[PDB]
Amino acid sequence: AVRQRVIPVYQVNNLEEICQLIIQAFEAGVDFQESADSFLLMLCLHHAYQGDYKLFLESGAVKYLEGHGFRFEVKKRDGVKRLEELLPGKNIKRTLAAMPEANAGQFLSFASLFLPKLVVGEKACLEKVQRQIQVHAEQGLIQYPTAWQSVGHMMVIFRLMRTNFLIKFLLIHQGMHMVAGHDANDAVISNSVAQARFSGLLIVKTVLDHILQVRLHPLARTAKVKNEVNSFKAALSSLAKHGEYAPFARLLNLSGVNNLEHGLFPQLSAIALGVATNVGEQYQQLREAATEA
Repeated sequence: AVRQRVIPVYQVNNLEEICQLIIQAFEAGVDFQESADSFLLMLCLHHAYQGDYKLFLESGAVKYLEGHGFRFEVKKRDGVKRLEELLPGKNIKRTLAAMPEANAGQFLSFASLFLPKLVVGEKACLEKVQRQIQVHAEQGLIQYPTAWQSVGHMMVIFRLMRTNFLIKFLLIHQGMHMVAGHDANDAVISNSVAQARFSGLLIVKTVLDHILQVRLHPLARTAKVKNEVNSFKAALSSLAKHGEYAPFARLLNLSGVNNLEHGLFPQLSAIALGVATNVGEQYQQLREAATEA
């Protein structure tokens, strides 16, 4: 973890125009490889920071990433009219060269719809997106282009979200840190991020909600389940290190999250099921209940 992930930050006077090209390319499923991060960042820069590079670079998003394995490199690029001109191989330039209804905010809010069920699989995730689109449409909150509501387009964005850390991180951060009087796209993003809390971490949510009482639920005090309580406590201690991102650890593939796999805790899960029918703070609460047992 000594070596950093380096992300070029392309500074253009063209940003809205370049974002339209970026959106067009992602829709066509262009495989940007190592450059995808840089182009997704530019969308976030335009939408969340009103194109203000200085404020983006001193933002809490960037401060966190710089402290956790990333380095950002500003490259000033005057006179760019085509994405090809920002590419730092062979076939991507051809694809972009062949390039002949929305905006960056819309692209990002649509992408955020994939967060709540991303880790559950394509079928479940796409069904969730379709239902959410109809909810937002009925509340009059947002409407997406005709082209984006095909199963085919959703499969493209699903794969983009599944594989790209930075866009998930920036959406999640945005969802927790909006500027006053936020717009419809930000409302959708913040809603998506709220829905995504503890996605892929069912055992954490349910243990903290149903087994925590503070003491452990009486069924979680037996010596038979003591191995599971100890294992959970250790795993939760490590999760708490991720601070406000802990509920999203499975979404963001953060360290130590494999230790919280559901299957690793059958006895606690069974207890939680019987009952039902920040993270740093709750770890301290769990520490307290455990010690008492």
